[PDB]
Amino acid sequence: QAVKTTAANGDQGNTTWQKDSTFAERNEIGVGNNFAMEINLNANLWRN
Amino acid sequence: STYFDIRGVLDRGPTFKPYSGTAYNALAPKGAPNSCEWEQNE
Repeated sequence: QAVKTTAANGDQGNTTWQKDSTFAERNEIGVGNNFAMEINLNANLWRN
Repeated sequence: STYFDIRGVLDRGPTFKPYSGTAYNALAPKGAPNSCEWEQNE
């Protein structure tokens, strides 16, 4: 979910209202490297 | 021995493509989008 800087009197960067007033509430976002499945190719061909 | 010599300019045109396949994110999954965001109703 999303937010916005509060009145910012001091140390209020994470101190946040809900910005999702302009956004959705369950927006999809990924983390880190994407899923992967390694497979070697040439040796497999030669073996075949 | 004799033969003509000609030098000049040419423009191949905007419908030229010398290579097969494609040359921008070649290994990109054929359908995967990229980072984006889009509008929607309430």
